Amino acid sequence: MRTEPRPPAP
Amino acid sequence: KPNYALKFTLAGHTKAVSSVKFSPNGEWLASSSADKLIKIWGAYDGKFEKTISGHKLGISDVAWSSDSNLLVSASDDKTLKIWDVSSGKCLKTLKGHSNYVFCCNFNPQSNLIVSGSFDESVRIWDVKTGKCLKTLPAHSDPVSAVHFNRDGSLIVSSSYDGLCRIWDTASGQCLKTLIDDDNPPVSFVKFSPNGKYILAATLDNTLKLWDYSKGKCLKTYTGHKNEKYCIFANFSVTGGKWIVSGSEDNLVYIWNLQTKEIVQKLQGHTDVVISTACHPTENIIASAALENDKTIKLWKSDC
Repeated sequence: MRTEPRPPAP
Repeated sequence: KPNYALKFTLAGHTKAVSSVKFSPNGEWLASSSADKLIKIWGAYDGKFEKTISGHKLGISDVAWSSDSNLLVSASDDKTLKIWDVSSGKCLKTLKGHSNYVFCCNFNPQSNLIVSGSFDESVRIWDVKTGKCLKTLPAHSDPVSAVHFNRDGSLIVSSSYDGLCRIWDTASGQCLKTLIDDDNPPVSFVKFSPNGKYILAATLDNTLKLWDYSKGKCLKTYTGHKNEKYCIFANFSVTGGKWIVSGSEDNLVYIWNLQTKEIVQKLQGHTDVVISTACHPTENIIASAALENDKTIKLWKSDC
């Protein structure tokens, strides 16, 4: 879902 | 500078809203949501019109046909659905993607639909038959956005792989790959109204306007927050020429396209503003927010 976040790269 | 002010707050999606879009005839706003539903609202009065249901999982995007009669929706159930808005009927279910369908759009003639998916492909569909006409090996990571140019001869796609690509609609050939230093994930892309430029969002809090043919960045827009979500962006053209975007600090941002200065920030959503849309003939903006808010807002300016 677009409504769920993409964990930013560490 | 514009003076957008809040006019209506539209409530009743039960989960995060994913995408809002105005009908080309200016009469309606369509919204899609993680609640698996599409809702239709009056574009000028915010009045709830109807709910359209059928997807089995949440919906990440929705788009109108050019005659304002049909919608297409992109769902985590791995399909797209074509809808007759006035009857609510599902005319076709587009099957073929192997993972979430994330983004969609009709071409201007509205005989084609383009979709992008977490399966890393872009697909071109025949509206009338529902058949997939082409599968493009577009990207090496999820496809975040797909959009046709003004005459439908080109498609632009964006991806977490850091690339924006331009495709020939007729042949399926990749005509351009746009590269920017460090290849930050691209979260959104769309042609400018004249089809000469593309506006691209990257997950480094940046929006850029590119002359894709020459591979030259003409403008850069910053000040907002965008590091985790695929937030829509827009060209506002009914009044002054602005760039409009949502933001992860719960605000709607508006920039002067040429100067790149922020000319307005719209406040009062309580979660990330995932989607913004600009009315085709009036100075109206729609915005939508995520789970902790779930409302859509309509704002109006005199210029």
